[PDB]
Amino acid sequence: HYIWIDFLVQRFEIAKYCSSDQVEIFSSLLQRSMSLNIGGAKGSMNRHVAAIGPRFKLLTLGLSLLHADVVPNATIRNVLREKIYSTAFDYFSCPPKFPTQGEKRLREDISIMIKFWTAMFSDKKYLTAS
Amino acid sequence: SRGFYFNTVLSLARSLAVQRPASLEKVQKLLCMCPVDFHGIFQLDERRRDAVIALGIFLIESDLQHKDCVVPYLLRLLKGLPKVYWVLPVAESFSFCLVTLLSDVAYRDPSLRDEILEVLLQVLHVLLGMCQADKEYLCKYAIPCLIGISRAFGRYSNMEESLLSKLFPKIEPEYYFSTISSSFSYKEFNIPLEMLRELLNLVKKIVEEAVLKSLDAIVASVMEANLYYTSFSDPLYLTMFKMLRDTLYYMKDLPTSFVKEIHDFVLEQFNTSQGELQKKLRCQANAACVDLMVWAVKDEQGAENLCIKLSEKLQSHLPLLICCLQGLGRLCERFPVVVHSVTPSLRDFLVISPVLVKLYKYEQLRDIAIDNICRCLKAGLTVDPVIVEAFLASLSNRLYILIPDHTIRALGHIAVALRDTKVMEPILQILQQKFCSPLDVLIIDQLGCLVITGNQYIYQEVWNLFQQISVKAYRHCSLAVINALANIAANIQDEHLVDELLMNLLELFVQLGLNLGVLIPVIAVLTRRLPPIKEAKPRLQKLFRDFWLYSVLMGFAV
Amino acid sequence: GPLHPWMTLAQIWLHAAEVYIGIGKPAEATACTQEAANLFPMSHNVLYMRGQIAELRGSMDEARRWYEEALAISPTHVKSMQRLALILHQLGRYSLAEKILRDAVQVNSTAHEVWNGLGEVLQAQGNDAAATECFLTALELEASSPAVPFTIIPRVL
Repeated sequence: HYIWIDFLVQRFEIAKYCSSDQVEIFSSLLQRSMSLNIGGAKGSMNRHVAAIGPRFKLLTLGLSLLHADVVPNATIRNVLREKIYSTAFDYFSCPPKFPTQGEKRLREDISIMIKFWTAMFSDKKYLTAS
Repeated sequence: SRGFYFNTVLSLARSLAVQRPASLEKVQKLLCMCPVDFHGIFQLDERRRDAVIALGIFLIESDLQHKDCVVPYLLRLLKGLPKVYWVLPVAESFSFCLVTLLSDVAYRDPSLRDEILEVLLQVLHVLLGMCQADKEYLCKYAIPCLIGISRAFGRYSNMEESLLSKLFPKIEPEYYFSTISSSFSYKEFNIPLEMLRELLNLVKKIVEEAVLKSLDAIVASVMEANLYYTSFSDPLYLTMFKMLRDTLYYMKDLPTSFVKEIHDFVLEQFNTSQGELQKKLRCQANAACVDLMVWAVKDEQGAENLCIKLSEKLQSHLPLLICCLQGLGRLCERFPVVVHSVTPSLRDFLVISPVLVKLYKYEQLRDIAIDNICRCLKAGLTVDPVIVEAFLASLSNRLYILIPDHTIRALGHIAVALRDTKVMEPILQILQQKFCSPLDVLIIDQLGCLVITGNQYIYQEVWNLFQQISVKAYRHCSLAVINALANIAANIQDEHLVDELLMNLLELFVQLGLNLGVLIPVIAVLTRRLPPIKEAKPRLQKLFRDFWLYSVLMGFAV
Repeated sequence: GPLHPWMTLAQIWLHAAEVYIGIGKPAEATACTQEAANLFPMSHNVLYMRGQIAELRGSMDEARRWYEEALAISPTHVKSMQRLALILHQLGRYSLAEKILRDAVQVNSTAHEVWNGLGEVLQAQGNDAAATECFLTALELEASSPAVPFTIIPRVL
């Protein structure tokens, strides 16, 4: 699952300008993987530490799609952002623990986390959702 | 707004017919959806009617595949009709539809003609026994079914698609289900003569008046016992006469005995019925009889007698006189001898019509009369090459002596009718010498239609006349001439004339530069009919350059 | 207190609007649905009826927006997807309509309108035998169709 997201990101970057129908396919794919059920044992996503890479990579891809200014209406963006925040809050509902992987496969996770933090910080784009 | 069930059944029938060959299991399924016979008694509902109509439309498109199975069931259905129990009415419409489908199938395959006509004869015998012989059911359903089946006796169409297919499209049809006795309008089926004789027997029996009185009496008994129809005399009379005209309208190659007995029938009916209303819908029946009787004439003296009898009535009901004009035109076309005799009869009415005067205080009869006049004159010039010269001399004399409007319309129509044919030159001379008052408005309108004829000299003459008129600027004709030019530009089919018109218009526009904003719409209309230009004579380039120079000088592009 | 009376009133108003829309009086239906939307403004039924009245008006652009908006809330709805597929078929595209029909037949397999639309969209593809069998299935399904779904009756011990 760590490479399929990279392929999807490359294809989305390629098809952002030319086509206008693949964006709908990407939106439909991104909508059916997430759910707003932050709670005990229902989130459709694993909450182990060793699976934080693809999760935040997909979240960053969704944020990049939202920032692309492609969806015309002002109603899909609200639902997508609400789902993004709801699935982001889910990871912090478990007792903290420590990573189990080796020295490698850890640096890129920190890089992804920092990049996602910056992308989250860059949302002062609000005030016109109506 | 047929609905869902009917629409989806029709769509399924359409989709299945295109698949050739069609599997038999689907045919069995649709037959199961169709009703079945139970002890010679039949009931019906909307769904079964829709299913059998879908079967009928499927049969035609399927190229008559597996007809040996569906056809016998259709025969059983049509022979079991009189005892059908039921839950404008619907029975007559259903009878119309089924008889139309039957006629289509009969036209498609000649091998079933004999059995089809014999079952027609048997059901006709059954209904004849029904009529002259229990009462509420008879009046409610038997008579409307007879009307429906008679309304679509044998009319067909030698076209690529079926007549019934036009009734139900794949999205006029509602017109037929709202009238009383409306209908539609090479093979000439090998129909036996005894069929014609027994059909004549049917017709002469059913036109009895005592049976009509008895029908009225039983209808009144039904009325007082307590429904769509009120009086069956006029509708049945008109329907039977109309179907009598339609069935024998086109059939040919008949010996003299049948023709003369039919002529005696129609003439005696004319004498009896017509000579009594000289104190409503009977006029249509009389007109149909008149249309049928002219077809049964094979002598010149009889044609002359008919012409005299019609002419004495003309110079004094509207459909009667319309059909009189139609029959006179047809007879003049058939016999070119009486062309000179009937010419004064048609001319006098037009040149002198109090009924039209009262109507004014409307034009269909006028144009029909003009077309019949043109047909008469073309028939006359077919045999005699001097009769048209005599007629034009007479018309010139009449012009010399609000009749000018009719005269100019007649002149325009005869000029249009004689486009192909040492005949156009006298008309050209007459129109040149007839110039000169608001009567000039339609003169150039008639002249515009003459441009389509496609003669270089005529085009030069008319263009020079228009140029002189424009340079002169009868100030009221300024809009008329530009309107005529706009009409002309959309009705030119000669490329040489098109380019010549373009060059002439450009030259006129550049000349007048030494009020000019009304000349561009015609340029746009003419130029939208041509592909983009790449290269041509440098004269065109210079004209375009001068045109754009004047356009930028006047700032029109701004 | 409880939201049940409010939903009963909303259902009454929506039924009245649906009755009105079947006769050709768009203004009255629009007024009724606007009054009904005052209580719950972002339900799916109100969006569906707004799309319906917009389509009946004669504009085929707002209806697509309303149908997509309704689909964005309840992905399991059927009538909205069927209407969107039908309105997209006549436009010319034959790709998204097939996927929508497949999803509709996957979620439910008891609607004859879905089969009719699938056969109609397949009629333009070439496989006429499959269209014929789909029409047969749609017709045989309609023979046992009630006025309202039987699931409305509660099932409680």
